[PDB]
Amino acid sequence: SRKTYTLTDYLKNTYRLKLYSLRWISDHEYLYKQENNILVFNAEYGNSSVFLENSTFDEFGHSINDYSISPDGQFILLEYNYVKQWRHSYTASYDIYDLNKRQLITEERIPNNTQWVTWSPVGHKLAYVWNNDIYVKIEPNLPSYRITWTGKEDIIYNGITDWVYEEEVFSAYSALWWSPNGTFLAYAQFNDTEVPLIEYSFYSDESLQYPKTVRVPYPKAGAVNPTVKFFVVNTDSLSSVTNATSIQITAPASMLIGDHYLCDVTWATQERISLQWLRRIQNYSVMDICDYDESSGRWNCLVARQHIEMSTTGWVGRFRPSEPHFTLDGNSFYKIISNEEGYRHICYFQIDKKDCTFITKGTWEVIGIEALTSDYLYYISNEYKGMPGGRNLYKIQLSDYTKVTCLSCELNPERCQYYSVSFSKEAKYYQLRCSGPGLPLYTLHSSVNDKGLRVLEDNSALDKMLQNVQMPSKKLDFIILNETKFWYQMILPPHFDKSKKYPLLLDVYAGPCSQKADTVFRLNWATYLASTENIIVASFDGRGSGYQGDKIMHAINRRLGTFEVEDQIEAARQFSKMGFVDNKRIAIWGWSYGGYVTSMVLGSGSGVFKCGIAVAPVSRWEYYDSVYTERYMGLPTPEDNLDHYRNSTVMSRAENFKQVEYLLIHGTADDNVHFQQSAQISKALVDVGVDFQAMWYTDEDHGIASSTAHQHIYTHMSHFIKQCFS
Amino acid sequence: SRKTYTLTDYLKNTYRLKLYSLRWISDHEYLYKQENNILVFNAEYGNSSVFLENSTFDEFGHSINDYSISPDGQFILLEYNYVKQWRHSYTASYDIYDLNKRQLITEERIPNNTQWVTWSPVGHKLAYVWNNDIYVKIEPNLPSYRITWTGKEDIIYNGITDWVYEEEVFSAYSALWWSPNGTFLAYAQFNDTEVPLIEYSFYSDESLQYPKTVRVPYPKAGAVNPTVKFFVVNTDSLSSVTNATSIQITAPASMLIGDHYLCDVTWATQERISLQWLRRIQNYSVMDICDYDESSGRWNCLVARQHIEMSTTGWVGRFRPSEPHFTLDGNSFYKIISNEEGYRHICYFQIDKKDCTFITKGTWEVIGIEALTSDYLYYISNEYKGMPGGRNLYKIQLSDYTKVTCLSCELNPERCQYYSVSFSKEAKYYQLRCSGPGLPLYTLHSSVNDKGLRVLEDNSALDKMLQNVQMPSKKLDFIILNETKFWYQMILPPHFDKSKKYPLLLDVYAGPCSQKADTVFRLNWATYLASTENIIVASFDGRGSGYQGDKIMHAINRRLGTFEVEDQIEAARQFSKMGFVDNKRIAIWGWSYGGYVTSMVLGSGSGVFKCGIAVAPVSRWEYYDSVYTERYMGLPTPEDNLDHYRNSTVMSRAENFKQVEYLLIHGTADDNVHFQQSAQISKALVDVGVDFQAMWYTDEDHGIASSTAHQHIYTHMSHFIKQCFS
Ligand SMILES: CS(=O)(=O)c1cccc(-c2cc(N3C[C@H](c4cc(F)c(F)cc4F)[C@@H](N)C3)ncn2)c1
Repeated sequence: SRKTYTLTDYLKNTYRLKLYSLRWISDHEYLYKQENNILVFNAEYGNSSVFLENSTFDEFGHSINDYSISPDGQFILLEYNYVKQWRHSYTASYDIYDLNKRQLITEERIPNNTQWVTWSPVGHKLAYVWNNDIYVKIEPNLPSYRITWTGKEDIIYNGITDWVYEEEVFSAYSALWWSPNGTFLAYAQFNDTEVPLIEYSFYSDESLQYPKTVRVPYPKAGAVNPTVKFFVVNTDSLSSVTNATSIQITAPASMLIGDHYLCDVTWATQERISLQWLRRIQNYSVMDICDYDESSGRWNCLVARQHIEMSTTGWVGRFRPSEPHFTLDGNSFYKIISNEEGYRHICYFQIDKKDCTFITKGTWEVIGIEALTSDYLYYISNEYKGMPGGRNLYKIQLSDYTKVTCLSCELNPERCQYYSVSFSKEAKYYQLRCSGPGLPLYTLHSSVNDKGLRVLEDNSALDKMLQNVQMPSKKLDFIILNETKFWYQMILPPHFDKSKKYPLLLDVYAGPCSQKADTVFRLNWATYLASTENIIVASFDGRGSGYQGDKIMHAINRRLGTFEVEDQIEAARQFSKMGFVDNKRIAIWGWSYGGYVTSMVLGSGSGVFKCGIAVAPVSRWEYYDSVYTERYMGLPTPEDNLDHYRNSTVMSRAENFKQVEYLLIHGTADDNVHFQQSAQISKALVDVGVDFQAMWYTDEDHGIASSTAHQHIYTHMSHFIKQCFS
Repeated sequence: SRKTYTLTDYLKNTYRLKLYSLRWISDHEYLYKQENNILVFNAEYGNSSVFLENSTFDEFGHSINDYSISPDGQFILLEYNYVKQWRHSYTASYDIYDLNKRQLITEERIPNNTQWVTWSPVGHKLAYVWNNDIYVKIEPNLPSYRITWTGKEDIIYNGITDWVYEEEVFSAYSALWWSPNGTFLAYAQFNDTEVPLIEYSFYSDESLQYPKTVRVPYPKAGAVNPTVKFFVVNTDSLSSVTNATSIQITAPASMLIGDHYLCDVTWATQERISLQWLRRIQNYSVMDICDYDESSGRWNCLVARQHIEMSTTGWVGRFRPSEPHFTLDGNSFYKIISNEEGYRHICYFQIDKKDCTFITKGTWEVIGIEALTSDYLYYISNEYKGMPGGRNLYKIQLSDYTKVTCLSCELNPERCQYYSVSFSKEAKYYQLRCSGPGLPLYTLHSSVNDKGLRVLEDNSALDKMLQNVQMPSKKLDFIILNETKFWYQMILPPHFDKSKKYPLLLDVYAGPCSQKADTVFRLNWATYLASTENIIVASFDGRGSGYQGDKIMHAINRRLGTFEVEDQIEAARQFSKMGFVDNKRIAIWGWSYGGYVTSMVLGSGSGVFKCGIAVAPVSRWEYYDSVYTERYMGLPTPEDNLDHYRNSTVMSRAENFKQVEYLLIHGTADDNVHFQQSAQISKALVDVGVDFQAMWYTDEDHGIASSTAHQHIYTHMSHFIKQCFS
């Protein structure tokens, strides 16, 4: 029969997945951008209109990579001159377009090299960060109001996060939060003054005669962390002659006693904001609820209104404490916390009451709270069919927790077992996004009766195309390690024959709270390996995995590099015993945390694996950042966990690599997992006389995602795997 | 028959070459160190005595890596705490041992971290450099005299060379020169104030949490060069309260007009010193002869006594203008210069006469002047048998240039065709060092009649050992490219059969004035490749090669990366046509300049080569240092030679690498050929979609010579070559 899914198909993206990215602008309408122009859709009937023609900016004179329409509908923020920084951060130039007078605003424009910009929640106010300082614009064409003056490159950050906060706690560059109606603008300030710098070379274009040395404040495990402060400013009480006044919100006392972090800020009402703080020993977190004092101007956070969230088995939250969802009056809220049984479920709080009431329970977990009406609470969980790798939308009646309704489970159980959702402003309508096991399916629904309004995108075009190619299949199942079940998935070659013995590749990540076994549909390298090369690509979620309760997730607490790598070995051991696996050809590969695990496995001396590839792996935890490492490892001091820090390195296992074929890959400009980590691995291997393969990627970071580097690394890795298996 | 010469033999040095390193202390005696103690030998009779027992320093409390006996015989300088810097530079601790009172001097000792130390030519005076300043010690136990105060790390160097002067012009760290009887101490001062810095990471031991950034003043092609000044101080006119007075010798005017270098300093007499200066455009050099003015204290360099040495076909000298050899009265001198025919021969000068008289001539070259008596001039050349890859000692009668006698040619023409020599103080005796084609042979001779006194070392032990192993053979011959003959050598596998077709590896260097085809005996990687793997390892000396006249050497003037790489291709092309070469398996490899050539060849699109290895290659000349690059390339400016600078890069040929298997290797701590050079090569290959192999060596420099890295790189390269050939 026809052709298979080739490497070129993957690298050249011959089989494209269609999406349906919409942006709700009201409770009844959403904007649906296209290649050319933006349309506005009526959710109820489905009729649309052109919001603005593609031609509108034919002669803008700049390539626009992104737009942003004020909640007003009145203005359009045009982003261009994009220059990526870290995972989320970047700088760009901005122009505002008046949709009213259809004129491009040319006076008092936003400066170039702006670090961040955001419209207020309602009007058309603007808040942006430039040169590490915050600026507010009440009107697009009016002069800016400077809010901060302490901004200082690599030292003081106002309104934006520093390297570690961007990557580890906020997953964003932005560090500013508008109040609901736009009156107040809250923000955090980070001080990196004494944070050590990581320095590495950047070669740039061939014409650069001397390499440049990049240096960024980066706190490695146990090093000096950046400090943080929080402020709130009334954007309605600013002159044009008076330097704005930011009111600081400090403490709590339980946090100030030592190193700590700001891990969450969520507005409750127009005059109430909630803040969550975490101790450097991410065992203990505290939430403060603060109110604006009218005839005083300051903010007060009544103790008694603060809630403590701690863990005795591990750290707090999956990656960081969950965000609260306040009721209309801000007098109560719902937030996901760990059960007394170790499972994450929704707990209901009264802002001034210590104990909360769990509204959901069971041996499954709530992934997230998606919407909250006065009537219901909508959330996504993996309860359905008891499979932790599945996701479905559910709604629970606030009047009776007994009444929970699954809104996605039965829509199409064969094709859809993994959903994400997007609600309109007042949750009157919602879009469901099915991403597997079948082809992605996007639909619209109305909340009143949960009626399906219509299909938005069903990827029928991709479907027709794929029936002419021998596609691999996916098996999602579990095995049983002493009492507990652990899930795994296998990308099976077309025409799988359980009678035959196939070579197997263990695709691994295995970081804390990770999940590599799910019902998501994917077209990746594994697809090619199975379809064209007839290689089985498996993934296993062992100890340390997430979404299955803390007994499993917290198993590797203070013990990274132990049970999670061991279970990976044990899984392969069980796979090679299912009958369709050639135990003479079992390989393993991983990126990031998976690179670390891959390396630890290859250096375990288990003998189970013939070869393996590690891409940008961590080699010893003292080299990785403080916020992430310490969360699971504690401090690298003899009084705390130094011994295990020293026992879990890859280099200490160098000798065992004599029994395997290892390929080490790393980008030279990796600001996240520093090239240093692989430099130390290679050195320990050389010092022990172990031969291996290596490949550096000049000027590529942790993603090694530039077009050319991407195709090149996957091509290099394909040759390596085939050589090992053929 | 028995075994072959294996990789392990090479890496573990199972077959050791014996040497006979002696150190003349007089015109009749020499010191011959041993593993344990130092002996003193009488050259005439051969009888010896113990100069000092090994036990002498049993409880010194430090490992002594080197000794240095004052020309006095009175003191012994003990060097320990050695810490290597660049190719020649390093720091160490020193202790002086009084051989008279057999006591270790403990007062006013030389400081630790001393950069350089040297005894005066006769007495026991000491001159050392510490913290970039010069210090003189008239007596080992007496306080030091500070000579300079401008010393400043990475900025001002007194008595020592900066990075580029150490590597490119003086081939030494030392930048100070004692006068004949020790009265005067001359020295150079280097200013790196505005020299750009090369910065790169050094990872150090696993325990280093943050990598360190190394920065060294390094002028890349066309950048700002360091400036130099010269001084002479009378070490007999120093108090202990008065700051010493250094008399500066400036100019010449023809040099001061622009950028220039100090390329040689040679004392003529007790009160006369010669200096050679070179313009940044190393086309023109000027020699100054300066005399000490008694009743004035300063030094005067009479114009009329200065000699200009320039070249119209290329640069001056092989690497730098040759050194002069003055007659007893310092009124005349002999120095090697290029012929009117382009061949380097000895020219005789009268210090105050413009034109010199050539005392030797012919289509061969004088390699170096080894000794000068009032009677004869001893020199080494490649005249014998007309083979430029051979070396022999000759003596020419100063009274009649017609009388030239070869002193080594016939000693043992079968085993010895490559000699080096070592004369006693007054050239009364000399040791000959035969290094090929047979096993190294060391002998002693007396100059009066050139009588052979006795054999010092004949490597008979190694000889007995090697007759039990299938050793490869070496073929030295030449081919003819349009009128001119170009030499090559081939390491042939044991039992070579011209009827069989062997795979061939082109071992290449090819830099300007290089020679890879000679009669030297070697036990290296090539030995293993031929003996055990039956691979022919050839080397070719094409355009640009040295020791054959300027028509050949200067052929690549201002044109690096052209004829020298082309001829390498042409050679392989002719080798694959000799009948015993499998043209389907021809590879090429090189280090340093040879890495550059290897890369240029592999990217030439010739198709002649299947695979190739480049170790620490230069990729584009603007990345290499000024002194070396500019000597052959001129300046990288549109007014000079920028176009060719841009036309001779490796990356510009990236596309052509699709036809070959390439292995790129480079040490991350390469202070000479910066990792940057390979980083840019890999990047251009990735951008073009070319797959290749790579290997970085963490913390290794240009030599990748640490024990573990050395074994590892040659092991990695052996696998690569075998895979390409098998
Ligand atoms: C006889 S002498 O007159 O004492 C005298 C003096 C002063 C220098 C010399 C000399 C210098 C030399 N080199 C080669 C070298 C080099 C070239 C490359 F292309 C590289 F990629 C890396 C390199 F290290 C460069 N760094 C200097 N090779 C031989 N002889 C010889």
